[PDB]
Parts: sequence; C-alpha cells; structure tokens
Amino acid sequence: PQITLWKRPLVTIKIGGQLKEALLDTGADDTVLEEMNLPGRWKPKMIGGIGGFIKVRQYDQILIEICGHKAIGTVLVGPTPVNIIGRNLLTQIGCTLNF
Amino acid sequence: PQITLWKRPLVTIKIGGQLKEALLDTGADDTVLEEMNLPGRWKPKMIGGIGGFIKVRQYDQILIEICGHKAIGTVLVGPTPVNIIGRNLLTQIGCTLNF
Ligand SMILES: COC(=O)N[C@H](C(=O)N[C@@H](Cc1ccccc1)[C@@H](O)C[C@H](Cc1ccccc1)NC(=O)O[C@H]1CO[C@H]2OCC[C@H]21)C(C)C
Repeated sequence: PQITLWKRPLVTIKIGGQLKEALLDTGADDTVLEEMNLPGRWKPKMIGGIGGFIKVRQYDQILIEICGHKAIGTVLVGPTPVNIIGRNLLTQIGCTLNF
Repeated sequence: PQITLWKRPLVTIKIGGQLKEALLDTGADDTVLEEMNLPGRWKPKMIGGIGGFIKVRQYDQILIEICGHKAIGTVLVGPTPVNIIGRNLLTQIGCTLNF
C-alpha cells in the first residue's frame, strides 16, 4: 500500500506467532522490538539513537510478516519505547520513499 | 524521486544558506539538526529518542530546502548524532512510504 506521514506510520506485524504494532522507520538501520521472550540463541548488542544507547538481545533469521509481506532477518529485542521496523527488513518488502 | 533503502536515505539540504547532509526519517516526529548557527529567535526544548532525552533549541518557521523541495517549519538544533528530517517537514515535500 501507500502510507502517508501525517501520523506515525504504524502497521500490524506478525512475529513469533504474535501480532504487534510497529513503526516503519527509514531512519533505523536495524529492527528493534519491545521486550518479548523469543526462543533460541541470541547475542548481546548495543544500539544507539538520540539520547544514547540501550542494551538489546540480537536474534538472527527471525521471520516477520509486515502487512502480509514476509521478511526474514535480524531482530533486536530490548527496552525500546516503540517497536521499530528498520531498513534491514524494509528492503525485503520492497519499501521505498517517494516524493 | 523514488528512494530505496539498501543504503541510508541521505540527502543534501540547504538551511540558513548552508548545505548539509541529512537523513530522511519516517520514524521521527520532528526534524533535528546538529549544533549550528541559525538566524532568528529560539526557545529551549527537550526531545526524546531511543536512548533518552536531549536539550535542543527550537526554531520556528525556518526555511529549509530538501533536494530542491522547499519546506518552512520547525527545526530543532542540538547534540543529535545525525541530521534527521522528520515527518513535520517530510509531509510538506509530499513524501510517502510505498510497498
Ligand atoms: C544506526 O543508528 C540507528 O539506526 N538508530 C535507530 C534510531 O534511533 N533512529 C532514529 C533516527 C536516528 C537517531 C540517531 C542516530 C541514527 C538514526 C529514528 O529513526 C527512530 C526513533 C524511534 C523512536 C520514536 C519515539 C521515541 C523513541 C525512539 N525516532 C526518533 O528518535 O525521533 C526523535 C526525533 O523526533 C522525535 O519523534 C520520535 C521520537 C523523537 C535505532 C531505532 C536503531
């Protein structure tokens, strides 16, 4: 579809068998989701933005469905205030900016 | 134009007569630029991000040119790690997300 930017571009995603709301974010290199218990091994990581860094758990080869479009990649889990879909998965669903 | 997301969506902007590089960021409500000397009056403000909050200078009704498209609106100036163009100006240049 086409998503305007008058409001935060929030969409429904499906991950680990759960439905969640997440922000489509062209300014994020990576995907960061709110604390959740995902199975499997993980690696510690630090990600930064405005204000500093937060500690997250890095999960690899995670399947996410974004408005019916499937993506598979690295997902970070930690104390983020909002679920963020970053460029690593947005490229897989063929998302582009247009103006 | 149409911009893919394999690389960071960086563009050249012109503000206060100076050229700078900035990130087109659908995950930002507001536009935040690195410390710089802008003409006009300003007010203190605080903005938050993934790491916490930072103190910024809020400039209102500022003219900014984003890849040749003119916008006039609120610009925040402070210790952000990268210049970000947020939704407040992205809407003025007619930017949308498509997939
Ligand atoms: C390589 O580094 C990265 O990719 N970092 C990503 C990242 O932080 N990206 C930033 C832009 C960015 C900033 C610094 C360095 C690189 C990019 C943005 O895209 C996403 C955030 C999301 C958000 C939304 C609401 C509350 C907290 C956080 N938006 C934001 O901070 O917006 C600010 C400014 O506007 C305000 O509205 C919303 C909050 C306010 C991480 C997500 C991985």
